[PDB]
Amino acid sequence: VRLLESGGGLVQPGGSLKLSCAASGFDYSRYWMSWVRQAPGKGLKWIGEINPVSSTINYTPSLKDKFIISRDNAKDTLYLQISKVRSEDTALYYCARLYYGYGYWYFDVWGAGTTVTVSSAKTTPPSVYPLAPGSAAAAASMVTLGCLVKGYFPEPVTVTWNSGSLAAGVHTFPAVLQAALYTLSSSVTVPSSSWPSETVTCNVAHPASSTKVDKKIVPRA
Amino acid sequence: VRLLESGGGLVQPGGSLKLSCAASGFDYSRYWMSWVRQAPGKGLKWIGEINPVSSTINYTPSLKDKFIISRDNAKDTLYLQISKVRSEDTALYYCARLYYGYGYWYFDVWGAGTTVTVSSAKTTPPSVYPLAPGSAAAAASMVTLGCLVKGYFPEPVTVTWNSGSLAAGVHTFPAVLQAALYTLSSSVTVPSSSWPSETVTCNVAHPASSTKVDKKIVPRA
Amino acid sequence: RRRQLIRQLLERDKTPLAILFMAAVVGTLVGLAAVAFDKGVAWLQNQRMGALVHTADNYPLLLTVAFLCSAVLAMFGYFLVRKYAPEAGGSGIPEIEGALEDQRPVRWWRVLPVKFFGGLGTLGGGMVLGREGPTVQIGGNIGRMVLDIFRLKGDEARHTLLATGAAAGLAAAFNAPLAGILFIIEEMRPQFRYTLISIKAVFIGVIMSTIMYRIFNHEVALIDVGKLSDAPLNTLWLYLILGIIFGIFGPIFNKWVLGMQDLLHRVHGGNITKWVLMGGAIGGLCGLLGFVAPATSGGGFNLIPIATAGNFSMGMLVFIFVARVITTLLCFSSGAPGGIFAPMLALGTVLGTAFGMVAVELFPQYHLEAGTFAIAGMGALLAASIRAPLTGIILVLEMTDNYQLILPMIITGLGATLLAQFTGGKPLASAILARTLAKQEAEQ
Amino acid sequence: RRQLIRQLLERDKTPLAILFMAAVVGTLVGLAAVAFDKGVAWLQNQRMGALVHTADNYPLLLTVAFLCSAVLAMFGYFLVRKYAPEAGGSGIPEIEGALEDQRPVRWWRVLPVKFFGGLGTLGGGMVLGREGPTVQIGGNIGRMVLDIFRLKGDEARHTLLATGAAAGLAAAFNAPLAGILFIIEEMRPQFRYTLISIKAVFIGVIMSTIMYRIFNHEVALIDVGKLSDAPLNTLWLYLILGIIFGIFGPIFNKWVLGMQDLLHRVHGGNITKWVLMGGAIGGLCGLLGFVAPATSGGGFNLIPIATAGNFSMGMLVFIFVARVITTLLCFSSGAPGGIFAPMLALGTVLGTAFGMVAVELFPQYHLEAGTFAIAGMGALLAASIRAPLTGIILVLEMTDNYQLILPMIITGLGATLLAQFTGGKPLASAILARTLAKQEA
Amino acid sequence: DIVLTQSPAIMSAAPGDKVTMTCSASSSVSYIHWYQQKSGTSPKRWIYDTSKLTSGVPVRFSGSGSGTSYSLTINTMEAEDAATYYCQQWSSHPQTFGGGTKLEILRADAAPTVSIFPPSSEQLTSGGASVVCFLNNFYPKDINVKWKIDGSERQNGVLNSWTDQDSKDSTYSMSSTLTLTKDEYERHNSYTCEATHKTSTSPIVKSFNRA
Amino acid sequence: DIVLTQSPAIMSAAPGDKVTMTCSASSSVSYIHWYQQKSGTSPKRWIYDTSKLTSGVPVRFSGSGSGTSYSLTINTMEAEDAATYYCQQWSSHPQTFGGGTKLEILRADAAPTVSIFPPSSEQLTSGGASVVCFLNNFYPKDINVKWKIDGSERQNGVLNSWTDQDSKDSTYSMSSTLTLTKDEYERHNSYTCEATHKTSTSPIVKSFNRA
Ligand SMILES: [Br-]
Ligand SMILES: [Br-]
Repeated sequence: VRLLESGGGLVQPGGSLKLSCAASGFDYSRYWMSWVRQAPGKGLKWIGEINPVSSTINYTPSLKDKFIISRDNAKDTLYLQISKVRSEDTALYYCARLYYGYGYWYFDVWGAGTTVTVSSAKTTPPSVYPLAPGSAAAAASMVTLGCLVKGYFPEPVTVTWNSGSLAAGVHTFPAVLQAALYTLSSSVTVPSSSWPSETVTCNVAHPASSTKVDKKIVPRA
Repeated sequence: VRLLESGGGLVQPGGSLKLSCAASGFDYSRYWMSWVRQAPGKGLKWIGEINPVSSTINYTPSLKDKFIISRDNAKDTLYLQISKVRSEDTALYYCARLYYGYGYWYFDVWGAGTTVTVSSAKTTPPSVYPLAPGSAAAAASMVTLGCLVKGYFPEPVTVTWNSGSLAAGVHTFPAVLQAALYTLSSSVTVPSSSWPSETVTCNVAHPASSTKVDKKIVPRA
Repeated sequence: RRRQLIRQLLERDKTPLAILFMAAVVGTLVGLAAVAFDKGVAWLQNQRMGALVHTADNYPLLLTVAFLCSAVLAMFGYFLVRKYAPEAGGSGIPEIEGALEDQRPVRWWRVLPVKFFGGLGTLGGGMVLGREGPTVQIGGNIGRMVLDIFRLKGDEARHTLLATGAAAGLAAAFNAPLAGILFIIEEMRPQFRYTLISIKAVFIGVIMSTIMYRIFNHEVALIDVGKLSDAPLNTLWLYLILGIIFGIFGPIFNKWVLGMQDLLHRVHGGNITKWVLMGGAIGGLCGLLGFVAPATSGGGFNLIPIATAGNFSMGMLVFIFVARVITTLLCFSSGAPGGIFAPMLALGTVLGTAFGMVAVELFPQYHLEAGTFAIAGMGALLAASIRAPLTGIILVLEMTDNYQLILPMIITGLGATLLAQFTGGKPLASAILARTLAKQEAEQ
Repeated sequence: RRQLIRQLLERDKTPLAILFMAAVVGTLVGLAAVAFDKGVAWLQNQRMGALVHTADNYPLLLTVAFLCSAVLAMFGYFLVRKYAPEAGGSGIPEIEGALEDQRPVRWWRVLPVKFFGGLGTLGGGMVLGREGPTVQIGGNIGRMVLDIFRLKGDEARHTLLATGAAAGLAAAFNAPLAGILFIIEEMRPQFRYTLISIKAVFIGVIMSTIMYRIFNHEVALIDVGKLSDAPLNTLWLYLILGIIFGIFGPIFNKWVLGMQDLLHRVHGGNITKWVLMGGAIGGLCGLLGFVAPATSGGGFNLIPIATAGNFSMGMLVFIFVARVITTLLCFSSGAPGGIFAPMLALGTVLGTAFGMVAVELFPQYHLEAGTFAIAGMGALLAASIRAPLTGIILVLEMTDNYQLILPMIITGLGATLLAQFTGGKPLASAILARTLAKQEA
Repeated sequence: DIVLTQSPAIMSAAPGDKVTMTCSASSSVSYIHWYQQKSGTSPKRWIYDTSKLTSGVPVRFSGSGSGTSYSLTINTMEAEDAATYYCQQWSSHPQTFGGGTKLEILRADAAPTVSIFPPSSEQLTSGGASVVCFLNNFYPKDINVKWKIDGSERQNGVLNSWTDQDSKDSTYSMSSTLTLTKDEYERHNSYTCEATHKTSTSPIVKSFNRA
Repeated sequence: DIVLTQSPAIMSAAPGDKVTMTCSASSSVSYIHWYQQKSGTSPKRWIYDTSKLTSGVPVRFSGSGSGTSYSLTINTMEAEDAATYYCQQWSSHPQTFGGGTKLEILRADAAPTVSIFPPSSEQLTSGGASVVCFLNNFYPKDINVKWKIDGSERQNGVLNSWTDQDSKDSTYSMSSTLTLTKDEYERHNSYTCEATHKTSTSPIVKSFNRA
């Protein structure tokens, strides 16, 4: 059983968006479907629920048309509309299949999630900068490299070293927002014999702005 | 309930094409599905059936893998693979939902059909020409207009007037085959007050080449 | 007595080949009859809604022919009863119960033509009565007829062929084979003494009639509700409460049907003319309502699929219930040919839905479908008035085909029967026999 | 006449004490049936765990399977032979007699002997159902509450005995209606009027079912899914299948009776030769519960596989013949455990076989063997123990294919009819007739 | 496999007539079905199990027969019944169909409406020149079209095409298409279309002149 | 609505340990459920109805409680037990989740492997200057970073970012980035990066000189 939810991303405050959830692996009928959102670094909160015949739709103690949950059993998909979107609605949105044991219901199977960002800020590509050890660095056992991905919006960026082949000793720190732009840094610690005698490339993708960059780390002269 | 079979058209002698019938409006399980064909001008020959769980597939007296009837309950779809296609396989192919009364089974709901033309010819989109009355028209009560559809292969084409809002008083003449190309015309009859004061358009569709031509009948200059 | 048991145990389940074969021809005939009756009633209802087209422009004249068609057919029904067969009145289940107890005559030469054509009229006018009444009784007489025609002798044959007829009768009235057998071995049978009824023979009868019914009623169920939701364990207690509610109501509905028999008996005083006229009056009112608010009239099989689906409003449900109670009492208690069995299923559906709705809004954490409560309460009124739960529960289970609701249905059914007892209520079919049987003594 | 008018107005008036004492029986029967079902599964699990730790060396694990099942069988046969000989075999015939006041209900003995004894035979993986245990244990529990609360009367003694055995069958199949219908078709004193209150039986059946569901909800004993429908021009096939069940029904009755006799010679009544032979049969079952698991065990696991038509024609014949053997051995030997369940599995296998034949002979009926499987499933029950009505409703409650009712009824009836016309007798009554006629001789 | 043969291959009757068509079988059959296929549509389950009517089939239709002979009967036929009626058995595997009975309608006369059409300017910018001439809504279907270029008769390159009988009015229609080259078409002036039909002794003529 | 409050907000325990996390309710609840959310993946159903294990959950996991105070329990904690556990009720509508309990693998202390980096020559070609300082692989997560420009302390334009516990050693990393304007960066020379950790009383200094 898989729940694949789409429709997330960047919206302007006061706008609206239609989150979708396509299902595969089970009879989508017979099953109650539900939406649960998780605010960044916060708890899980129940949005609403809908029964198989759509004859019952219940939402959390919230505003009149703030949430509009519907479903189409013919496409096996669950929808959610958020109206007049504010900074509160910035969250990770899971659709879930509902079931029960004795009859006190539980959230049976969850989906991957979609991240809704509610901000006036403009979609902006990142700048990729290589961080090579200084012209005074004492080359030990391990040599730490890295690259700075600064001034992008919105999340996410994906950083991979040597097209993912260099998978150990990697540290992609969480991005930090400032003046409506994100900034993160990634660190790859390789052996001292591994660099600079071998090419360590940092790869950054920011799909929001169609940005794909491979910045090479060369030693400082 | 509606069965909408497709995937047919032009195939080279000895080749192989896969017909798909997409079902909707009824639980596609529980139901045995069948294929029946009708060669031009002639009658009905049963091809084969398949039960819901795919555990029984019976064919008409054929050969090896001449026909391969399969189904995918997940997509609500029936399939028919024809191999080493000869000129007898040139026909209209119906997917039929099977059911019974006292127990002796019948063909319950029939699909629209897809046409398979076995030939070495080339797929050619039609030329659509507006047939408006000569500048010396004695425009009486009703005015007869038409559009000429020539130089297409294979069959068929679907002529409708003004997306079909104009149904009454239309004649579409059966195609005539000359120099390995088909030619047909369609004649609509409207009130003289309805034209040229209002738009009269013929909509010719040739699914094989995926062409649709919307010709607007203009009075002669 | 141990040695006799050993003799008996070795001779168990051995029904004479004559009885078995005769039970076969009983079922066959009951089936054909119940098919003919069902087709005849559907034709008269069709002619009646055929005239409301010829007079669809004149609304007063429309309401007139809606009354006058049902009246004339009720009158004809009430008459054939009063003039030719007083026994063929009401349901007829209590009459055939008396026949199995050897206290009533099974005058088939009289009842067969009366109950058939009489019921045809009352049901055909769309009065609030079922087929059970006619078909079970007619069934019992068909079994008696072929006992007399073939001159079959002995306690086994007379009891068995009388029971198999009744069974085939109910089984054709609901397309519910098991219910017919379960009706016999819980309700029809003599309840206080041993009886020589061959259950195996009852079966054959029930089978043939079910087969006969299925020859002419293929591909249309009487009640199609489709697979409802499941019932979680923490929900069960709510069906027990539904039981208790039906449990206090079961005996109260019996007092009304018994009292209304007495209250309407004054209006005609047992006179043929005043009865037939009161009879047409009630009938006509049903044909009128069988247009202006059809939920209040007719058998009751049509609103069951609707009410379960939750397509009625809480306002409308309450209206349906009250108006159906009034129309059920006016038709059955009046002594028209026809069963109270089917309308009792329709009433329980309504009341069950109403509870279910109240249950849904009160308990969102249970994820209730008012329709599961509609089904649990469907045969619950049969389990509190008639006092035949194991008949009702299986009767429902065969028509609604929602086995996953087996516990809620039992729990409601049993809840109905326990409170039906504890509030001093009496099995409606026995209570009617014990009044007709007592009236057979009191006038001596 | 006036007697009847007095009776009718007093119809369905069960004394509240009986009703309340009914509720207490089902509860106790349910929970015990739950615990019995947990223990047998527990012991089966251990046997699979021992096979894992000696997974290498083929003749080594074939021995530990034998010895695990032999030891546990021996424990059962012993507990029965040493403390309660009446608790051997099914127990259904024993309780039937108890309702006829022709047998005693020694609960202080039977309860622990049948519980722990069955645990042995069932847990070892012998061809025996849970009914035997649960039905008997059920009645005995209903007797316990009679004695403990000193309830007086024929009614109270018959009723609390009946509800117990009903609730017993209920929690043995998750089938409430089947339990109730079992009491009023087979269990009740068959030839005279009895004071068994149906209302009280119900209440008891409810409780044990609720008790079973509180532990075993969300998993059914047999899942088959929704099968196809059965057109009218097909019904005659179900009559023929019933006729085949009609002739085999009594022939299987003979063997179970005769094999009870032939296995009595091997021990001659000796507690030691009995235990050692019973351990040899039990051992054979655990050994076969590895080399061909569909020939051994309860048989509930193969039904779904049979109904789906997953077995071939040969594989079905084998499974049938082998299961004819293994069923007799375990039941006829007087091991604690029902023949009820193994007869279901025999019915499915034979049914599927007939359906497979049917499918190819008539491609125009668009058959699915699995439908004949379900119609044949309780057909043996209709032809051997001769309770068709209980049999039909038992299948209906476990398979849930109500659209197959006519096929189910026609086959079931066609069994009980030809079982009557070929001399056959209700197997559970014949065993009672044996036990009573051996008593007064 | 059972060979079903349908008695009349093509039959013609006027509305009000009682119409019986027959489906005869090589071996013995039971509960045979019937299908209506109107011109240009998919078959529709008409009668099934010998004599049952599918939901929507008017009660003017009825079916009967047993063993080898079976018949679909229309009691008082109507013009809208103009179809081809296939029978089908499945009492013996594999199922098999009939040849068909093409029911045709007999109505009163109806004179053809002739409409002449000059080669469109788009077709002339392509080297072709197809002069079209529609004859619409005539009965009976017997018609004779005649092409005269500058009074002189033409018979080369002409293509004719008739429709089936109409489902509601019961009239046929025809299209005549004189195809020429661009140069061949332009080197004349008078184009006429002569339609001779039962309804008229003197042929209905429609013509255009390029100038 | 009912408010669930999970006792340990963040907790650490070594592999092979009796782990006990509470979930106290505001009002009265029954048959709560527990969900395991690992870093970067969907929440999964773990324990349901106070104690029942989901198909897949190891038997080291257990649950118990009643009325107002429940608990998830792990007998012999493992490495693959590191995650955030969410209790959730639905005995009273609307359903509510707990704040979450983050279970982390406790380990032996480790000193931060400090690396300092000069602003890239590509970034300077844009008027910006970010001085990056990686503090990699330490335990516990508690650390203090301090920047010194020309020996003098700086607190403005610093951005600190910790990773979640690593899945190969269960240590924490941290990055400190000092953002300056090209002009501000070029009027200074010494840039030091002081990491203050529990491992050493004297802080690990890492610096570079522009000259
Ligand atoms: Br009555
Ligand atoms: Br036994």
